[PDB]
Amino acid sequence: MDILELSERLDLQRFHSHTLRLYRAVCALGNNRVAHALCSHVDQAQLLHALEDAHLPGPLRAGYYDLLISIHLESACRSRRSMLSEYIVPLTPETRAITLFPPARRHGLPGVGVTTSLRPPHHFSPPCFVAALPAPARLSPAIPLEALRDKALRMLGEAVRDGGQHARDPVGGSVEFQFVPVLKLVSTLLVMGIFGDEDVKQILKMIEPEVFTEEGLLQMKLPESVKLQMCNLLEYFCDQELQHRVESLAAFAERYVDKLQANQRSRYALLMRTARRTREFRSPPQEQINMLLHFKDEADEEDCPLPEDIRQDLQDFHQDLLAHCGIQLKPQSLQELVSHMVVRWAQEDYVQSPELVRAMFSLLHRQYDGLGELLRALPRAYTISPSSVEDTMSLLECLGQIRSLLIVQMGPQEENLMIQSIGNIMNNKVFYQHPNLMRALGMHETVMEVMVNVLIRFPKMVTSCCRFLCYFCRISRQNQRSMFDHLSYLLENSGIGLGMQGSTPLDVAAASVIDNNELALALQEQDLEKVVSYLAGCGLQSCPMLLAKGYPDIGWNPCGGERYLDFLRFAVFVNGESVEENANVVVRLLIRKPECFGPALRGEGGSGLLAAIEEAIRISEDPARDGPRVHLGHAIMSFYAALIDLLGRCAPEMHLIQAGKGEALRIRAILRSLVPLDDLVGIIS
Amino acid sequence: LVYYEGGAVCTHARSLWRLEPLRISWSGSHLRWGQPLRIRHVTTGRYL
Amino acid sequence: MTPLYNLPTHRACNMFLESYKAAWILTEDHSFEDRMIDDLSKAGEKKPDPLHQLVLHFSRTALTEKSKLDEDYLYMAYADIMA
Amino acid sequence: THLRVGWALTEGYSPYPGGGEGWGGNGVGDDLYSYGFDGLHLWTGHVA
Amino acid sequence: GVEIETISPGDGRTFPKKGQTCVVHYTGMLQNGKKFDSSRDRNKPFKFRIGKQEVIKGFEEGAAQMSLGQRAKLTCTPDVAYGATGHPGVIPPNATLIFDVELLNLE
Amino acid sequence: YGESLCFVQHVASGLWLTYAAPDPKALRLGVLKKKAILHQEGHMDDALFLTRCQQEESQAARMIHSTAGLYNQFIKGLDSFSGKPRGSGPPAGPALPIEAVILSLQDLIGYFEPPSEELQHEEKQSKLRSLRNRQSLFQEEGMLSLVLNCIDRLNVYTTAAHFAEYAGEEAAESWKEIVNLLYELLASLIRGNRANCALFSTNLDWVVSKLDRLEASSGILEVLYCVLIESPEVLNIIQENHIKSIISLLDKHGRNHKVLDVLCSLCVCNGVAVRSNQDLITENLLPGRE
Amino acid sequence: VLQMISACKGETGAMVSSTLKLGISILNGGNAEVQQKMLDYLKDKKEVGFFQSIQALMQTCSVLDLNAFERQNKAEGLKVMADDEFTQDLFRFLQLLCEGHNNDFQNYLRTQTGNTTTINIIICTVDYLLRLQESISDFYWYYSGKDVIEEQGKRNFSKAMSVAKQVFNSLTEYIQGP
Ligand SMILES: [Ca+2]
Repeated sequence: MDILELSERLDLQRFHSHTLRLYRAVCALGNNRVAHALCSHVDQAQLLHALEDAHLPGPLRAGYYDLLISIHLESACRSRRSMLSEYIVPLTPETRAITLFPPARRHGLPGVGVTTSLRPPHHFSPPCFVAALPAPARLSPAIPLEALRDKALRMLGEAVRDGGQHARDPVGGSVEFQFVPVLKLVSTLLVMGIFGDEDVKQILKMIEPEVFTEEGLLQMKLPESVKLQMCNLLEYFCDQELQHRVESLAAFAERYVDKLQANQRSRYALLMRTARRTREFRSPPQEQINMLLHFKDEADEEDCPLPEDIRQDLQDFHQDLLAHCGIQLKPQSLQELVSHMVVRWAQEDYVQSPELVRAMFSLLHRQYDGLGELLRALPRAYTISPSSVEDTMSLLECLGQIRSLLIVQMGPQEENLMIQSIGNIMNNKVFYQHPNLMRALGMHETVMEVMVNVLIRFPKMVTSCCRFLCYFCRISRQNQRSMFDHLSYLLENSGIGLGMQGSTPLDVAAASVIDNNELALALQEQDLEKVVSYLAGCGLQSCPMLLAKGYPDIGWNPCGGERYLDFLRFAVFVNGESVEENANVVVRLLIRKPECFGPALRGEGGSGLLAAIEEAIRISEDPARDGPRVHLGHAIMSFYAALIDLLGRCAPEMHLIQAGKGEALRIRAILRSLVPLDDLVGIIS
Repeated sequence: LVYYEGGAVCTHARSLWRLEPLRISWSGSHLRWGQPLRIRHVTTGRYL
Repeated sequence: MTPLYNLPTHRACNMFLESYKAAWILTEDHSFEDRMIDDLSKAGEKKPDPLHQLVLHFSRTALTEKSKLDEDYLYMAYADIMA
Repeated sequence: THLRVGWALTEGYSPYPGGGEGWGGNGVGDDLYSYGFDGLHLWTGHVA
Repeated sequence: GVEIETISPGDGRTFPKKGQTCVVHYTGMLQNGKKFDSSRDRNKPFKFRIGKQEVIKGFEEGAAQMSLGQRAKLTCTPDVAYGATGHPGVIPPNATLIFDVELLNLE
Repeated sequence: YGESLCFVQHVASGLWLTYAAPDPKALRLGVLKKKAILHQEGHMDDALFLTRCQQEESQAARMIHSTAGLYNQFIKGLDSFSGKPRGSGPPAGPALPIEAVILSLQDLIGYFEPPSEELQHEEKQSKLRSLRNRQSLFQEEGMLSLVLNCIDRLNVYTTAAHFAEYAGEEAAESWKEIVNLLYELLASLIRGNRANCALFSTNLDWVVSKLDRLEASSGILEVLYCVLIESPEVLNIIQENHIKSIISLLDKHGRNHKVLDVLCSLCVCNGVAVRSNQDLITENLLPGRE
Repeated sequence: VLQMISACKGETGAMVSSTLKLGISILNGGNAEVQQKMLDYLKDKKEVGFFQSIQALMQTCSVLDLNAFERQNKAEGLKVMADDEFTQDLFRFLQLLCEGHNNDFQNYLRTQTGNTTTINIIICTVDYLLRLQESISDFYWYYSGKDVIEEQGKRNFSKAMSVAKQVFNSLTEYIQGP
């Protein structure tokens, strides 16, 4: 029967709408294989026909628009949006041509003009159900885009033009059903960067013809949903203006640095033909540039070696930048229009949708405060030589791919993809040449988020992540501090489940504090007692994993003990020297819990170390007492060795003993009382 | 049996009790030191 | 200790951006809070006016039953403005 | 494209524009009242 | 093991040769008349090359016996198209496929 | 309240209430519970504080007591004639408390219903807090287990006549009504509570195996929908046979959009997708086209 | 403001800090209408979250620590009271409620009648004062032997004394009227 008969058969209409919902659900969040499969059930012709049709019921109209978006555009839009908050500006001839204003002057149109920030392209593949079957990931199904954008523009223009007729039969049965779907489609197309200068000019013209020229939408009566869509549209142009500001600033920075370097060269050459004037050239470059910019006020214009023209140039640029942000020093700009529209909407009626309220007030706050947004965005800006564009783009692809897997339950394919992507990243030279850039993208935070989400059930994922994090720490001290920040979070996890075969979170925790006096001193004491508490358990109960494998049961698990002791050793001893504060704290905590020392040192009924190690050696002979890849005698002998090494490292230096410090003497006396000398001599022999 | 416990059990129904003075009339009178009375468990209806 | 005129251009540009932000941007003063509250407190043409609606929205978010209070920057910014 | 020729009965042969048997677009030989031919098949009762 | 039936005549003199690419418009459906694929919906002809294993065997053997401009129907057994696995979500296991192939141009 | 320290003494013996000394074996085992006893001297830390309790908790405790007693009686009555066909004579056991059970279930169902979607926001937030508290209180005392046992015992009969063959025709007219009320009450207890829903992650078969019963099909479907839409833990336990059983429901019971909603709930929960469920649904539902 | 403080559930952060700042700003000068409105709202709702959160926040406040100071000195050779302004804001907010000899709020801060439970804020204030006093005594004991003082000791002394001066003013405000 004709599908248009569903306007009078309500049960079938409801069932079909829910069927469309199920279709839209089984392909959600980047499941491209199912998206490819669905193309055999709803082909291009059906979708385009449904888009054009005017007699279709509202629910089915909305369902088909959403189905098209979900099948063909969702993944690309998400990927593009994830990278829209960063600005990597390459230094190229077209970059040098960007200016705040066209030849303080009149504002330009938002969204038009050239941009140079890096953004990776989109990838699509054509559907086909006769190709031979053969594990590379699948791309989204393809669909012509220029025709689609032309169709969307035509439909929106028709809707706006016919809105003035106040007819009694709107498409879909209401204004909301007529307007919301096309606005969603146009917003999705716009964010992806499919439109050109002429298309964006047309859109701006049909939003408000009076302001953007060299009856609109805002002047009509609309329900809440259309207003929410308009807010979503305006956010895009606000973001474009911010990006333009950042790019102009970078171009000016390059042009200024050139002249500054030339002038410093000339001045240094002259100087060779008071001695205080020579301090500039024997200081780090950051201090030099800091002092070269200290002339904002005439009172601070004494120590600047500069001339007047350069200062005038910088002052002119600063004044222009302030003018662009709306700071004074029939609306005719985006800011005034947005402010007036938001206030008028607010005072026309009492709005009920909380989402609309949040959107309006966020927009208003962005408009009133101009350069606060610039200040908050500058940290995520960077400049790059043109020779590194290819490597940067390749790195961005992998980073985005990793980011995408933050919203899906882990599976073998995801594990393989992450392993491959990390391997690819670690082989790029940019990962070494620009550590600050990597730290600005927050890759480590993403990696730890993924690691915790699966925290075993995935032993190869944790090993790779831990290795990557350790390598990241080893690059520089700033990375070391960055990872040190999350030390407490890292310690909470992996407290019973070792997954001992491969690197764990404790390993990266240890690597975050190696050979750094400042970080070691800054170490909190709450991280010390928790680790000791973890250790205390290892001295009481055997590992369930070994029991599952049939190993004989004893009342402790040496493996975890040696792991935690290794961490403590790395914490206490740095570059051939012992830090006394942590030594005292850890020895005090240990003595507070005598059970941590192991059965030999338990005291009451506890045999000496020599007897314990002899017993372990004898155990090593019997297969029955050593096993049903791991052996018990070696584990026991390693645990005791690690404990003794830790205690030895905890001892104080001899120069302190000469001063007769009470604490040092108490510590030495305690340690001496703990282990007899003859026991050590017997062990060595 | 009876125990001392802490944690979530402080908000659960298995840690509540009712006071039943021996006299019936004016059983709602203010409690006073040395008064004899019974103790009851609400959920199980057993007496200490 | 190398001279500033020997570094690669991009590193110098990054340092310049850092210094310019530190010294010239945040030192600027701009007062708008009074004007922003005065504008929001008016009405046209009783239903609440825009400032009342904003306060009511924040109260609604506060009253919702949840285990933890999520941090959102919009509330902090508007609280700072009102203060 | 669709094209067929044949005979049909006065009663029963009443094709209505739009939907019907199987997927619509019914012509000559899609029911037990007409008998058609199209160069390769003989159509009757909606079977080729 | 493929059945071929003619619908329209072709030139009868030009046939596919090694190292050429075939451009065709095709429509696919199951043995029960349930359509599952059609290149005409996308309004884009499909191109494939012989000998490089780009399509199922049934399609290649069916196309190899067709002349330029000829329209014919092809039938493929389950063992020659997808076997007992099929295409998840499109073709069920052990399915017989029927195709309506027309050869447009050779190059 | 909260200020007057007090000591507890037994009048007949004069012994004071105190706590026994800790047991090292129990302490090593993690047994925090300290047994309490009466001692002649005790210690100096035996004072106790008195804290007030609200009316709602006391009312809930009394309801728990009464309902537990009644349902235990009902379960024992049912077990009375487990395998004793009555033949042509009277049925076994004393009579069942049918009317009391029906009235109690009706009262409890109305005691758990959710707040109207037309209340002001803040009063509704107050309504949702109290309901969650009461659900947790009832759950902690083992009412879910009691209703599950009741359903299990009643579920062993296939129809009303099969039940009357044992319990007599006099009480077989309430069988379907009681079953429906029990399912409705279970749904009311589970709805909207993450902790209660998480319990079903170990016995999901217990729910799926009943979907094909002709009586109370809608109630079982409602229970399944309530469980699925709340607990991410269950979503990671589903298997192909469960999916096929649900898809069995649409080819057996007709075209109902509730089943489609349930299937939609199996794919994404709290903005996280499960690839396995999507793949299984796509493989088992679409390709046939019937 | 009251609802946000109740919602924070005694967790330090930027939200509670900004809320306290807004409360201080709107309550300056002992505005009587604001005090009346807050008291009426609190008595009407009969909710116990407000004072529980305040008690937790007070218990989370920090004091001087010698170990951190020594560690910092050691590190510089190659913080302490980092949240003083938050403590000052909290106690200033508590003071501004009773300013102007408001007997109703002075009594309410000691006992809440309609509420299921009660919390006494004077005891919490004196407890914090005792902790601060002990920290200052330890600092002086450390510094007694030597004669001179460097910049860091003077700065720490000044800020601890400022916090003490705020707490004393709050205690005075709790009493007068009397
Ligand atoms: Ca005063």
